[PDB]
Amino acid sequence: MSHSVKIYDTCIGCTQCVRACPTDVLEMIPWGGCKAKQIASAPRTEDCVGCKRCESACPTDFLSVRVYLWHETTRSMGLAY
Amino acid sequence: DIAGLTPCKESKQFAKREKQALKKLQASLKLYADDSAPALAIKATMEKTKKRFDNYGKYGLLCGSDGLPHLIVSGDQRHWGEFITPGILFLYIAGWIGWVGRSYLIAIRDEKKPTQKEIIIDVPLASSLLFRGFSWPVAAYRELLNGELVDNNF
Amino acid sequence: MINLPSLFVPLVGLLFPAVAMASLFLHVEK
Amino acid sequence: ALRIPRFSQGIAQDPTTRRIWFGIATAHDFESHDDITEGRLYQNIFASHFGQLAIIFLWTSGNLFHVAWQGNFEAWVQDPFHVRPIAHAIWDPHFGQPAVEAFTRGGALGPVNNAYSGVYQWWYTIGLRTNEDLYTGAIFLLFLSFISLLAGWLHLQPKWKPSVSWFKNAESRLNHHLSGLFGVSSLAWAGHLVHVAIPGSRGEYVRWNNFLDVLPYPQGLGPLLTGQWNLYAQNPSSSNHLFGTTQGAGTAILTILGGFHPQTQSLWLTDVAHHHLAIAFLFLIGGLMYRTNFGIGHSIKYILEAHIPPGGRLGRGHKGLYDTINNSIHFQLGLALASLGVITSLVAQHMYSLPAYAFIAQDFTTQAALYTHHQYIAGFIMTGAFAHGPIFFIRDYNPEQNADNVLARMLEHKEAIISHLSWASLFLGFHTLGLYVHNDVMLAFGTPEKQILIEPIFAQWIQSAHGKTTYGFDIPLSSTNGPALNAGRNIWLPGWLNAINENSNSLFLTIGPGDFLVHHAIALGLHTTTLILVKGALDARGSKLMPDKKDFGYSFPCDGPGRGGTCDISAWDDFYLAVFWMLNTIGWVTFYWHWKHITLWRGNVSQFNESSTYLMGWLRDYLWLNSSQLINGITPLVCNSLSVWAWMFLFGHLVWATGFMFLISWRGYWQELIETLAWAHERTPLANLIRWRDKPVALSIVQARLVGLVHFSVGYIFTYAAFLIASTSGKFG
Amino acid sequence: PSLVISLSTGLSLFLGRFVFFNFQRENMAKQVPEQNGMSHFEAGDTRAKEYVSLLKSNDPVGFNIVDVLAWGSIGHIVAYYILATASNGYDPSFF
Amino acid sequence: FVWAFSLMFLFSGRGYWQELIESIVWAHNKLKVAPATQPRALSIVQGRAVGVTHYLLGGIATTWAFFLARIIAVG
Amino acid sequence: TKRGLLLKFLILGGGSLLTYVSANAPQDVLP
Ligand code: CLA
Ligand code: CLA
Ligand code: CLA
Ligand code: CLA
Ligand SMILES: CC(=CC=C/C(C)=C/C=C/C=C(C)/C=C/C=C(C)/C=C/C1=C(C)CCCC1(C)C)/C=C/C1=C(C)CCCC1(C)C
Ligand SMILES: CC(=CC=C/C(C)=C/C=C/C=C(C)\C=C\C=C(C)\C=C\C1=C(C)CCCC1(C)C)/C=C/C1=C(C)CCCC1(C)C
Ligand SMILES: CC1=C(C/C=C(\C)CCC[C@H](C)CCC[C@@H](C)CCCC(C)C)C(=O)c2ccccc2C1=O
Ligand SMILES: CC1=C(C/C=C(\C)CCC[C@H](C)CCC[C@@H](C)CCCC(C)C)C(=O)c2ccccc2C1=O
Ligand SMILES: OC[C@H]1O[C@](CO)(O[C@H]2O[C@H](CO)[C@@H](O)[C@H](O)[C@H]2O)[C@@H](O)[C@@H]1O
Ligand code: SF4
Ligand code: SF4
Repeated sequence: MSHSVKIYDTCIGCTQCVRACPTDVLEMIPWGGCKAKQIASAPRTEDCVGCKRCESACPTDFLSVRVYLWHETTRSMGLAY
Repeated sequence: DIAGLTPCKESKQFAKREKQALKKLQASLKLYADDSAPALAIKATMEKTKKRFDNYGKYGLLCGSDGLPHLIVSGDQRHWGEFITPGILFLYIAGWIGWVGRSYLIAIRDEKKPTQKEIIIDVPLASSLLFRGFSWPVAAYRELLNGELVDNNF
Repeated sequence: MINLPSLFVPLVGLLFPAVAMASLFLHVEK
Repeated sequence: ALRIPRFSQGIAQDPTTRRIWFGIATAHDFESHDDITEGRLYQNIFASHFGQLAIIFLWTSGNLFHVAWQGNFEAWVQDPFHVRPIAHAIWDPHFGQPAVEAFTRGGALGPVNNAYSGVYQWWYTIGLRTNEDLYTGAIFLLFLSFISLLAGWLHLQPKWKPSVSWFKNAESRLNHHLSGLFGVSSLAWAGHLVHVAIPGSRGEYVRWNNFLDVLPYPQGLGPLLTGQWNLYAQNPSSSNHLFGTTQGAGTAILTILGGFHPQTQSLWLTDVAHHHLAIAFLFLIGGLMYRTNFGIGHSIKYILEAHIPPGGRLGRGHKGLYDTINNSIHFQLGLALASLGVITSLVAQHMYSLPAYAFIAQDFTTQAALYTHHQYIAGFIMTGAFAHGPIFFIRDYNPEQNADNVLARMLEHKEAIISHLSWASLFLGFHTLGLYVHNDVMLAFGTPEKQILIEPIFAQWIQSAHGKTTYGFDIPLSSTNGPALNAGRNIWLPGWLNAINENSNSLFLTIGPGDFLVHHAIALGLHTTTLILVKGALDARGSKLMPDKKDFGYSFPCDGPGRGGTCDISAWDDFYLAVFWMLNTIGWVTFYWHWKHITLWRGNVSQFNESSTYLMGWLRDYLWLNSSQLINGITPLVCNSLSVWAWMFLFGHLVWATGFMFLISWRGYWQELIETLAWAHERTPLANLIRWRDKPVALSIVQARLVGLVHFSVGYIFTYAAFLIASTSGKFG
Repeated sequence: PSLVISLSTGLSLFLGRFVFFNFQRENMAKQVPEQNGMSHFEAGDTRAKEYVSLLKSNDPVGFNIVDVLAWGSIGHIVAYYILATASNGYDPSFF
Repeated sequence: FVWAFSLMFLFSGRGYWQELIESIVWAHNKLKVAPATQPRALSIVQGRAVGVTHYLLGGIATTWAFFLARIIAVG
Repeated sequence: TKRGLLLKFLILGGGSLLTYVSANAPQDVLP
């Protein structure tokens, strides 16, 4: 919000867990203690489109994201062209 | 007796139905079976819907206009077992479908890995928990509401 | 003159539309 | 890449076309979109629907204005024999010379289309008559419907307050309304029918001049204030009447006496007025029930609070239901919707068997395209009712502020609620459907007997304890006498509520096994319709698959694939999904009346009898019988009687069908070939440089669930529209 | 048959229970408390209610019924008139 | 009829009949009668599989009937 | 080619005379 879908979980470990999703998610930002110690929910999200490939894999244990962003550029949908 | 008319003992409209309609059945002056041994309108199909004469049994059975028979079942004058007689029957049969539903089920979730024993079937129909149903005298009508499925488990 | 009351279907069902399909192309721009 | 749409902002600089559509459908969503404050909002719905009342009088004006110079009236008030009234003059340059053929209808000159709205039997039925005497309508209503806008502005202008907090009282208002409004709104009507109208009905005229000189009697309001009322009701009307011209008139307003007549059915002259009067105490007695400063009456909490009937010692709270129905504005607009919804049909199911108009049923058309625009709507409401009470739960609502509290618990103990609802349907499902195939496997098979067919006992029952003095029958204490009433008799139930069987217009039609099904299949509708609305609502909040389904609740249609696979699981898309059964009940029900009526007019009734107890037949004779008239109306042999209708009726079948795209298409496939189809232009001469200002895209992933719908619907609702008319008009009936 | 004036007798039984307090203490409306202008804020909202104030004339102006309702109803309303009748007046017993 | 049952398979969401399938699954557990073999709604595209296939075996035999009934008997 | 503020002029004018007389007529030759 403008890209606000929560995939968070609690492990935020990313080995045999989740990577998939065009650019958007440059994480591994180890918070001072959470097991395989890499955490949060995103990096700078003003770049790419609206997947839920975002979970599909590696837990969000609650929801999982999808489209919810509304304010929606174009670069933010393939088609501005 | 009630809203429609009276039973079979008299029902004019009903009579006319017997008669034209079926019997036209007839309708085929011949159509060849002078002695021949197949084409069976001839014998019954009529006579099995037909020898069903001024008798069908006698059943009361109310019969409105056009004299197709209507079902009251309010437990009176004659009509009681057009719902209850075949009603408790529907109850008793089901419930001994699912008394055993809640049975070749509550017999598994235990021992060692019990995770789909059910896509095959352990005792077919249950053939063990089987009669538990006719072997319901009273049964769930007490032991459902007291103990086992007990409010606890509620 | 005789028999002539036909203007309140184009000024409406025709010309009023012209206005707004033009005009309201204010949604695009003004 | 500029900036535009003046309220939203995310929408405002979106380079595609969404820019547009989504503009024209966020407009009315005040609560939370850029421009808003709880002060703004309220008022921004207040001088909105002052923009209401306003548009309702430019409707009504013109209703009374395509009528006064053409569109027979100094006709149809000479005697209204069932031949083709008039709305307005149809004028399309596309018309052939068969302008001359009916379409062009008798009395008037150029072609026209006749009142199927009632108006024509109530601008008449409260007197209002003479064609020199008549040509007001707009003139007033409009010298009204402009004032309707004036407050709009006046009360929009800051200064002479538009009022902000003052919008959450109640007590004061509704302590005001259900007196000030309704009560006196009645009364004042009671006023009018009686001084100017009842005289205009049985008796004679009222001349625009005198209003003092006219006096229903010789010696005035006589006693009246003299508690002596009674001797209104003696020789009031008669029956050897000749409606509108006295002679067997008599003149003593009020009654409950006399009743039906082959010359007009319709509620008696008076009764619709002592009533209008009579209720007008109760609401005035009701109004004055709550505070409003002086210091009597009531505070609208403290009689909820710990009021509670079965609460008390059953551990189940009642906290500020007031500051949540009040702080909600959606709870508001959906206790509003329903009541209206439940009563929109009570209106429109009572408006038959008790129509209150001078020639209506015994018209039998206007009477059948008027029960339904009040059945459509009404169904159409209900949904919206159920749909703003699944928005309360998301935008408003407040778990910490409502809890142990009986609006909660309703949430909390919810899984059951949909189940003991769904258990109704599934039962009401296959059990109606055994009875109706069985009833159709048995015919076809040769055996009309064997047919399963239950009398509708508890139905007719209600009525042999009324007036359905059908072919005798005691009933233990009743018999058809010994005890009758004893405590009641020659007062009250006189000739009225005594229509009996009356094969013509008896009020109650004499019910059998045909009606013990539709009547269980209107019951499988509002049940199924509502397991989905109840459900739709009972968690716009969230659930297992989508737990945290919120901050936006309503229309977030779609979600990512995975989890189980997730879809139309916004409380909107269940509303979306709901509206199909509100369009399937509100069809079984309407469908039913008519077949019935149809047959119960220019002919039989045995017809619906043994031929509605099954299914095929519902399609064959009705559906297939009774369309006849219309379709061979474009006929290879020139445009005959109706043409508007049948072309509508196929316009009906297209708008419908063309729903489906929207509905089996799903933005993905559309957008992508528009990706190839917007490589054209760019790559083709005599169509280059030429820039769009909105980027070619395919419809939003909620939008098209709507549009297929808002499409499925007109088609559908524009098909029965033209179906019934196009066949209740011909007839035969 | 009907006591018609059985009950209009009856209803302004009660709204004279109305003729009340325009008279007796202080001003109108226990003076506009809260009406225009708008409550504290209040706010949930809000007050007041009081199971404890259904007295004050329970006893006194429960007579008000029998007023008009006696001698001024079935017994020919004020026979004791005269007080300027000539552009007309009377008035005259419909009873 | 079968055709006019397809639309329900064709026209609808999916975590819907889930959201529903649980209310069900709930009432199920109270009597102790459900969980084993995690009951689940239709596999997004299965759902489309049970559109289509029905929409056809509906919308088709409709005429297979419509036909044999207007060549048998006059014609 | 004096286009310096116009078009509103040619859309009352031109289009009140492709429709004023264009619909009216002195003796039908009807629909
Ligand atoms: C969505 C649609 C909508 C539409 C388009 C219509 C259209 C219609 N309805 Mg209707 N209706 C609707 C929703 C709608 N209704 C709903 C939701 C309800 C349930 C509440 C009804 C209940 C209803 C009834 C009961 C009837 C109609 C009737 C009608 C028809 C009469 C024309 C008319 O309404 O003029 C409307 C007229 C006005 C708006 C002006 C009159 C209003 C009066 C009461 C104002 C009083 C204010 C007064 C000045 C205060 C005086 C104070 C002082 C002088 C003392 C028309 C076909 C009538 C009919 O049967 O036709 C055959 C009638 O039967 N409707
Ligand atoms: C009687 C009144 C009532 C009132 C006062 C409101 C008020 C409101 N509704 Mg609402 N609603 C109602 C009845 C009402 N509703 C009913 C009966 C239903 C269904 C039965 C709905 C279903 C509904 C939905 C889904 C939503 C609202 C929303 C809203 C809010 C924004 C309005 C909006 O989005 O319009 C803007 C719409 C337009 C400017 C026009 C586009 C509308 C399309 C669909 C046209 C509809 C069919 C049309 C007549 C066919 C074309 C005509 C044809 C002849 C060419 C506003 C609070 C929105 C909301 O805020 O909820 C969170 C939204 O979600 N309503
Ligand atoms: C004519 C239609 C078709 C049928 C048969 C159904 C049936 C049903 N819909 Mg449905 N629906 C349809 C079209 C249909 N829908 C369409 C077009 C839409 C909108 C696009 C919807 C939108 C909708 C919603 C929102 C809901 C339903 C629900 C339901 C169920 C409600 C419970 C009930 O009515 O009794 C049960 C069912 C019947 C009477 C139908 C017959 C089912 C049995 C008898 C099958 C026959 C067995 C047969 C002998 C074996 C053949 C199978 C094979 C071995 C050959 C029911 C299964 C609701 C629900 O889920 O209820 C819990 C609710 O979710 N529908
Ligand atoms: C009755 C139908 C409705 C209509 C009109 C269409 C039309 C179309 N579909 Mg389609 N479709 C529908 C229902 C409909 N569909 C449904 C129900 C489904 C699935 C359930 C689909 C699944 C589908 C698919 C997969 C595809 C299409 C495609 C198409 C396009 C094919 C090219 C074409 O000939 O279009 C133009 C011609 C028409 C739409 C018919 C003529 C319309 C008439 C009434 C003339 C009106 C014009 C006139 C100027 C009106 C202006 C007057 C003013 C008052 C507005 C076309 C837009 C395809 C496509 O885009 O390929 C090109 C694509 O393959 N459809
Ligand atoms: C009075 C009555 C009734 C009824 C019934 C009823 C009384 C009904 C009701 C109904 C209602 C409804 C049906 C409503 C609904 C709605 C809802 C349920 C809502 C919901 C919601 C949601 C969704 C959430 C939140 C919000 C809201 C709340 C909105 C009756 C009476 C009678 C009778 C008949 C018999 C005889 C006698 C008499 C007396 C004559
Ligand atoms: C209700 C029902 C049924 C219905 C049904 C219906 C209502 C319908 C159905 C249908 C089916 C179908 C339909 C199938 C099939 C088929 C076929 C065989 C086909 C063929 C073909 C081909 C070859 C191809 C195409 C064309 C055609 C189609 C011809 C039933 C119910 C029930 C009950 C009560 C309970 C128990 C069970 C039962 C007994 C079951
Ligand atoms: C055809 C189609 C499209 C393509 C989008 C199209 C075809 C838009 C084409 C524009 C039409 C031709 C406009 C004609 C409408 C007029 C009535 C004018 C509208 C006026 C408004 C302001 C009301 C989708 O994007 C889509 C998305 C999701 C599910 C289904 C579908 C779908 O079926
Ligand atoms: C109605 C509907 C459902 C609900 C449909 C369901 C749950 C159908 C599956 C029901 C099964 C087939 C019943 C099976 C139970 C019996 C086989 C068990 C008893 C064995 C026999 C002896 C009876 C979806 O899951 C769905 C998914 C995606 C898009 C659209 C839809 C959709 O429209
Ligand atoms: O009413 C339509 C009728 O009028 C027209 C329109 O041009 O023109 C008439 O006006 C001229 C002017 O002198 C007359 O001489 C003659 O009536 C027509 O030219 C004519 O087309 C239409 O027939
Ligand atoms: S839950 Fe997803 S991405 Fe989140 S922390 Fe784990 S894998 Fe990282
Ligand atoms: S889930 Fe969202 S953020 Fe993640 S990759 Fe997909 S689009 Fe990008």
